[PDB]
Amino acid sequence: NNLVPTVIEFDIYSRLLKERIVFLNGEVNDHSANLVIAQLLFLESEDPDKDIYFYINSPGGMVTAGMGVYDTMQFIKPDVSTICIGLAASMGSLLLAGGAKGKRYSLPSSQIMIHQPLGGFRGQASDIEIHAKNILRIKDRLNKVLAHHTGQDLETIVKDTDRDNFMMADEAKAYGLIDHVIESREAIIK
Amino acid sequence: NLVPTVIAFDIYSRLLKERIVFLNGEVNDHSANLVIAQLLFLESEDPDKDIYFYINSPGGMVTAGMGVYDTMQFIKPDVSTICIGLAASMGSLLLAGGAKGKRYSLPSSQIMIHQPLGGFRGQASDIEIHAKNILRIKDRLNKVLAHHTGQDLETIVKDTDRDNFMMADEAKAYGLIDHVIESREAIIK
Amino acid sequence: NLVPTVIEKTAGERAFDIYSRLLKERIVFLNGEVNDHSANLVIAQLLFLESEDPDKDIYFYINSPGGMVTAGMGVYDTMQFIKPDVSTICIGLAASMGSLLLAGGAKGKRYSLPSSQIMIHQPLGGFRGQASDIEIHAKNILRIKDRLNKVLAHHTGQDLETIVKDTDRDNFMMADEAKAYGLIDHVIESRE
Amino acid sequence: NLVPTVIEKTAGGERAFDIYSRLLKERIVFLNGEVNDHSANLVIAQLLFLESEDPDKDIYFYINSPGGMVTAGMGVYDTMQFIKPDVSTICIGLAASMGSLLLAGGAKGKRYSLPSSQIMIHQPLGGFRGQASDIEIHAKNILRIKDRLNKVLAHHTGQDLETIVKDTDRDNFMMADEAKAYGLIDHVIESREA
Amino acid sequence: LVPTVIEKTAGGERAFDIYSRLLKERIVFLNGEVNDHSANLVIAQLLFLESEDPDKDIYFYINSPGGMVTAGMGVYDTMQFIKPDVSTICIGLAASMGSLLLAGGAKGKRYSLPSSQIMIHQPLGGFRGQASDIEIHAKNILRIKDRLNKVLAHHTGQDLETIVKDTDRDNFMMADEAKAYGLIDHVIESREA
Amino acid sequence: VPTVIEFDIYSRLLKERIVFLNGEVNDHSANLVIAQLLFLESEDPDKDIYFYINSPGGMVTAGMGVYDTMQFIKPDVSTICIGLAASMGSLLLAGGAKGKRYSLPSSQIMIHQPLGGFRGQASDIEIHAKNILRIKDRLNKVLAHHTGQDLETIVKDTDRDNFMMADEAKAYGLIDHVIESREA
Amino acid sequence: NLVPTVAFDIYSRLLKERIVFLNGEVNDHSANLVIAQLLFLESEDPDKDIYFYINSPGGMVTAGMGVYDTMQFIKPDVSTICIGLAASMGSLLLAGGAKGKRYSLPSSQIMIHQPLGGFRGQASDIEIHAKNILRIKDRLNKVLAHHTGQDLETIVKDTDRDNFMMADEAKAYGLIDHVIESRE
Amino acid sequence: LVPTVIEKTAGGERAFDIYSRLLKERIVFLNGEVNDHSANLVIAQLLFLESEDPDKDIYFYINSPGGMVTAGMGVYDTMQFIKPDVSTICIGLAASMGSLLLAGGAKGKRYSLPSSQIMIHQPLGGFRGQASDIEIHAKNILRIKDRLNKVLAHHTGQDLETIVKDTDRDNFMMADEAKAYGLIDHVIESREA
Amino acid sequence: NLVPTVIEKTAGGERAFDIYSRLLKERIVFLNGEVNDHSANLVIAQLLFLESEDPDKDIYFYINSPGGMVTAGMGVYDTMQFIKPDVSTICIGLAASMGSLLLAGGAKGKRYSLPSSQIMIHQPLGGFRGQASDIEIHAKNILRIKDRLNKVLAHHTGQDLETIVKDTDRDNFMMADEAKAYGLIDHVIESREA
Amino acid sequence: NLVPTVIEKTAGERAFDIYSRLLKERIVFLNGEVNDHSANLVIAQLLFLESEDPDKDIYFYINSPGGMVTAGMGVYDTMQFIKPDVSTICIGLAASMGSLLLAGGAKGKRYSLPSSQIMIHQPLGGFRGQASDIEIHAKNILRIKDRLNKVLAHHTGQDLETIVKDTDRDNFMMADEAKAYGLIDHVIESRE
Repeated sequence: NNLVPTVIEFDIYSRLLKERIVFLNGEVNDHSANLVIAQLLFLESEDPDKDIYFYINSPGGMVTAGMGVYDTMQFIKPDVSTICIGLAASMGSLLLAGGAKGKRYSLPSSQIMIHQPLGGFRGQASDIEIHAKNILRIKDRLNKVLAHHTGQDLETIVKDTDRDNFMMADEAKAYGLIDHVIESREAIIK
Repeated sequence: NLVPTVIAFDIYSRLLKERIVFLNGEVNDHSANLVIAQLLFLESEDPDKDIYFYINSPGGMVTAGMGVYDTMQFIKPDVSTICIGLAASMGSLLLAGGAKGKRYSLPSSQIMIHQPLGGFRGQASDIEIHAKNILRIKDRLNKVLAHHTGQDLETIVKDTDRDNFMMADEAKAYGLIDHVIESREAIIK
Repeated sequence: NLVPTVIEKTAGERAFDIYSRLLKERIVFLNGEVNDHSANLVIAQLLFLESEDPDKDIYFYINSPGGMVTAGMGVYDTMQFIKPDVSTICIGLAASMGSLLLAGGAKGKRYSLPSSQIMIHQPLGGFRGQASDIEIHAKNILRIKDRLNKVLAHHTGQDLETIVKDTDRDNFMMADEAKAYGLIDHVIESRE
Repeated sequence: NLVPTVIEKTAGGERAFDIYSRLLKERIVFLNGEVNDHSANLVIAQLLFLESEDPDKDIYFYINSPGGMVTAGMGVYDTMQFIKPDVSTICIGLAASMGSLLLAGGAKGKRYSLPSSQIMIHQPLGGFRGQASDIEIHAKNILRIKDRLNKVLAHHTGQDLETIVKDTDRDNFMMADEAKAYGLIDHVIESREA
Repeated sequence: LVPTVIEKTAGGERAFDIYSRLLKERIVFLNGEVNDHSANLVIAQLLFLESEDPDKDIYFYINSPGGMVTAGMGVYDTMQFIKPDVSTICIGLAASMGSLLLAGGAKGKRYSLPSSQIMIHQPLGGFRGQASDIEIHAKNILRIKDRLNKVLAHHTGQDLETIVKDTDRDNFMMADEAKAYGLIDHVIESREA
Repeated sequence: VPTVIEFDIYSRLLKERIVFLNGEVNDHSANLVIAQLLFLESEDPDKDIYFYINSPGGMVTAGMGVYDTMQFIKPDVSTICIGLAASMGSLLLAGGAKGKRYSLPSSQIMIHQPLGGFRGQASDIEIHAKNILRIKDRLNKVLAHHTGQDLETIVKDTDRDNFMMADEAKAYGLIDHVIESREA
Repeated sequence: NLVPTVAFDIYSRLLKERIVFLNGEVNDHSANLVIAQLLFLESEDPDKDIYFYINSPGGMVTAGMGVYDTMQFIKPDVSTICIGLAASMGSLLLAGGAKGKRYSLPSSQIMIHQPLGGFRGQASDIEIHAKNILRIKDRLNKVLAHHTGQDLETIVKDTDRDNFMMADEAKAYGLIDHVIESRE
Repeated sequence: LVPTVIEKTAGGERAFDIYSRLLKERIVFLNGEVNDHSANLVIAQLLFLESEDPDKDIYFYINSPGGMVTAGMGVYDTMQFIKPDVSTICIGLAASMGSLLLAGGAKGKRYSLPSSQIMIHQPLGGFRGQASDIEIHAKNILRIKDRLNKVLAHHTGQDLETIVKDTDRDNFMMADEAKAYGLIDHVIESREA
Repeated sequence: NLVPTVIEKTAGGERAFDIYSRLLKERIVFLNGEVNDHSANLVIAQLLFLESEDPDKDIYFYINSPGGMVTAGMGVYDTMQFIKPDVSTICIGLAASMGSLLLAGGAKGKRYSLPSSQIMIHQPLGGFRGQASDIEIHAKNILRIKDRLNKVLAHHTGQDLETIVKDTDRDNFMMADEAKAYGLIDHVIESREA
Repeated sequence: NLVPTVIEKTAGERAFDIYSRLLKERIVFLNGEVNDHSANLVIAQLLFLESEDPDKDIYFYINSPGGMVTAGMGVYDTMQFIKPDVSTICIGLAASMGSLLLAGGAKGKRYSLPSSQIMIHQPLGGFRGQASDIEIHAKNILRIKDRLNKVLAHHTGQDLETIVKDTDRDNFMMADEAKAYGLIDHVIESRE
């Protein structure tokens, strides 16, 4: 049943954080993004050379909040290895893709989905225009980010994200969003 | 709630016999279409007599309203317009769009002009499509007001960037109307 | 209970509701809130009655708390524009735009029944947005405020400043007090 | 193409001749339910209509009302005093607050109640929220109204003012005989034949 | 939707709603709740019928759970006031004020169809506020209760004591029971009996 | 939740390598199971983990994360159904350690095809249909692998809701054993 | 997903290393909490820098100006770091950090605009409130000009409508002093 | 979530919420609306601090739009009652009852930071019921209005007449203006000035 | 593992020591806001607790309340009279209805108000809907309560009964000095030092 | 305001809320509505206090309008089942199931404070469905009605018929009246 259980001398998430495991789970918003960031900054101050394991199951959500996690992943000293444990959709896929070169995983049955930004505004034509312009920049920037981490040319990322584009894990490996798909801990690496 | 009855006509139908049509309240598909139909009827009854289109509207839907504007231009009759309260947004465009020399207001009317309002949510590609579209609509509304007012296009853009309220006398000075009328007996005309 | 009907025998039959029937006697009512619908329906009756007879008085019975200033000011202007004198008669309340309409009736022909309540006030408004737009709408309502005070000054004979002072807060008046102020001409208790 | 008869109009504009229209021919007018701007204005229109039809024939104003808006109701009271015809009032269920005012406002000696009616008098009710300045403005105003309505009831009942004040401080329910004794009505009536 | 019937007034021709057509035979319905709207409509019909002819019987068909006491007592008092005898007929339910109206019809002319439900009870009310005002309203509802019991006693022929006891809680009666009790005079099953 | 300060009841039972999925499968309930499994792994990578299930299913992606973690980690994850295992709940029960998929006698087990829903342009409708069909295919294939049954059988047998009692779920290969008492 | 322990909760641990977050809306609650933290850090050591991490779409001006003032009042330099969004009062607080110590991550969105407000009532009172918000609009513009080095008339022009800047644009404009891609 | 701070009571060790930690330095906050909950919490802190030491200054930080007059007047009266001087500091907004609280701090020890908004007004209220009861409540709010004006006059040094005029409608002041008016004694920008 | 200090507990069971807990050490108890079963029972528990800690030391019961449920509140009143310790009462904002009853219920000579407090007395409020029988039952009951609360206020204020009845018929607001003159409190107090 | 805490100094520190602290003095409260949650929590305290000491009295303070009869009757039975005497003390209201609980305290050890209100009544219920099921639930509540009347008869000493007559409608009693009826044993005003 549903609440965080506890351990001897800590909730479970606190116990796993001790092994440098961080979870993004569910929607990306100011609350969820800030918490991952507090956690990355904290692990970095505990040991700036040890790898961090960022486990992702998210449908995405707010771009400004998520791009904070993304930026923080790149900025801090440790490598941030990503692993998709369910869904990595939208901002969630971007964060997966954004993990350290060579160190992005997915479990076999996970789902990866990539798309263009959703937004929305209501008001004067002048302000609508302001807001549309801005979303078009962010669209370009996020495609540039995916082109960098994937290996794809920009125009390929653009065409492939015009609509929701869903991928299985192997397809996600093949496309460059992740590096390995892993199935058993004892198995050999690839 | 209750429209008075006269002779067997409802009061609006009886005034329609004197070629008077009202826009009252919001512009929407219902209220626009009722004006359009009355205008087509009045033309049908006599394509040469003037039609008197009394406006008291805060505006509303642009597509609905431009149908009325076009219908006023399309029909043979001259459509005199008369502000009896408020002519804002699509309201002021319809008022300004009446026949050369035959756009009136009563003294106490408020007239307000502005740029279009809109709203879209979805993908960035579609936001771009809708934004381009409302910008075209903004520019054309502006040209429509420059035409009827005799103001420069830059001047209209600038004076519609934010809500711009005018009293009757100011709306005349600006070219939105031709005359402020206080009394039926008094001149000119 | 809803408005009844009168049958008129013709050369068959004709039906009118009571208000339609009174309109034939040149009686027009404003009852309840002033909005686009109510104001416009008064305006139509007024234009109708002018068309039927440009020279005979109209009797415009008022029981209203006021409402929307632009709608009300159409009625006020229509009242001055048309040829007939519009005599005004307060039959319960005339507050806010209701008291402006009462006051704008024809000279000498502004009436209240004895127990009516008459109230005058400055306008009410509301806007939310950018400080730029707030300023625009604040300027506007202040210009409206001034115009309505000028209307009342004109019909009452009071100095504009007196109007300003006396409408700064709600100012309730009895009929005799409204007469003394110049908001109406006569308090009437009985038809003879 | 004669006008259809119905028991009751669904809408004000309906081109049909209803029971109320039928009885308005007999100079009968109803106030039924709450006094509000709608109900009060309908009474007024019908009273002015009846007066135009015949200024020297009685009008029968049948009242079943819990009261409501004092300004709306005082337009009815006023109109009843202003028109030439006598306005007889009859309570047929409830005459409370502005309802009882209207009933006691009838023509001298022509104020009636059916035997089982409830008549209640009281002081006015109001409500205001805002600044203290404005609260004082509204309180002063309701006090003048209270006093004016008390003077009206004193006038028509023959009670002196200080009795009306005392007896309206709280809701005061009266049976028909009591209302007659108090001077709110003139006659309690049980059948047409007596 | 209410059906229409067209009659040749000669004239030539007038439409009636089905209800106005039946009004021509001096039939009047109370159907549903007693409230200011329903009560007044009935009282208007009664006054109208009396103006049409003050001596002919009126047939007042009742199917009502009751409702407001002041509204319904207007109806009761108008029944007694007008010249015509008001026959009452229960055609489904006559409960609370409904049953008071049924029982107040003209002596010897109170009917029910055989399957109707007649129920009598004490009044319901309620009030909130100061203790002083609670008292005023309580005293008033006790006066109402007593007057209604006295009316039922008068029309049933029961003692006031018996009415009081039998109305303390909801008391449901079949038509034949109501007749025995004095709330109606006949149960009728068929027009030609 | 019964409560000593310095364990709750679940914490104590976690100390016996007992984990629960109780109620709907969603991002919250799936993730907490994943966290517990990974913790249990770090504490002893050979001792069995007892995964009690009582669930109508829920979000596929969340649950298929739990499925995958169950396969990935060292120790055997034994599954025990303790009331209901429907939809994603039966998938998780059927995914337990071979030889170690259990049910109490009275449980209900249900398998079906995936539910979803979508609103939008035809193009997007097509995209989403195309994807749920792949997911359908993939879950049938998982059921097929874990029960021994032919893909074909699974496809016919999950077309509409298929309810099984414990004995039927064993016979079908969604569980390995029905257990009634401790002493067996 | 709730706040992990490390005994502290993770924010409290970061507070001990002189790190403060404003995350989400500025209102009385969130602003006061920042004020309390700043006062506490100053008390602990009045000479050490404080690191104020911001991700906010702004909110209540008066609550926000309390934070601004406190940042200027206390002895420590308050370095500001935008870590997702800094809009309206957000950008004001970012821009109000210590000279030379205002940062953003590379992908942050920074947005400046005039104040939002509103009022309903008597004309006299609409006027009072309108004049009030015009003072607040002028004060904020003066504050932005002071910290950015722009002329007041430039600030006024550029905040008439929402003005979204990328982190490099924000730096050239003077709302921050550095964009930091990496180090610690 | 409220951050925690751990201090070595020696002891050995106790956790404080950030607010209880600042309470150790005799700092107390009113943040948001004045209501029974917020007022009472403040009054508890004040009484607590006075028990800890009756001579040391207390630092009462205010960021409030006001709210209930009875609740806030408890706070005011407790400020004046207790032995310690209650320094007041405006840290965003002090409106309505907020500004009364700010102005009632110890003489010479009322502060604002430079960007705060101080607003003074007359009381708000409302009531519905009988005319008699409307009168009672009106008289009572006029007494309240007068007493609050007299308090502001006392602490500002303004005439009662001036207070009355300047509170008739919302009156917004910048910090430096409030100081000039007598509602605070100093505007402070920096700790070391 | 010492107990954390907070300003205020988020929940009843929170293992933290708050400002109210701190002051309860000093024998201070608050009634803040509405009198209901929750708030009244908390006062009672704290009074019984304080009495168990020391039956011969004063308790300081600080009151800011608009009143509320009379039965809940009369349990507080009773408990205050039943326990051995003197219960001093202090008004710190509002003492209205059951709130003023509790304040005037304090120990002889130990009833206080801060200077700006509002004290209001009135008659009880109730409400019932149902059969006339049951309405009469509830009305009779509220009348007995009205009379009992009037006798309590007579006792503690020294006013005779007929004065309490007269002065509570409608809401009666009193400033602190007035409440002291009326005998609802003993002392108005402006600062600790006087 | 929420329940405060007491710190107990140990050999470090321990925290109790006030109710936990009073439970140590064998005081249990029923406050507000009787439902599954409230009744059960009383039952647990009662079983707890028996386990701590099977021989020392418990003090069960009652301020309740009643509520759910099945939940309440668990508390009543638990009261009789356990070894300790459960003394009952009415501290505001004891109505309906609240008055049953008060009345079921141990012989001689049923108390009210002087201003308490005690009310007794027949049960309330409600069902909608088929006439068959209506009948089943009507039979049931009548059997419940009878059982509760028998409980009150037993603890009061009144004849069952008197209980029946006196609960047919709500019957409000003052403390002295409740004592005279046998619903409690003593009205207490002061501890000595």
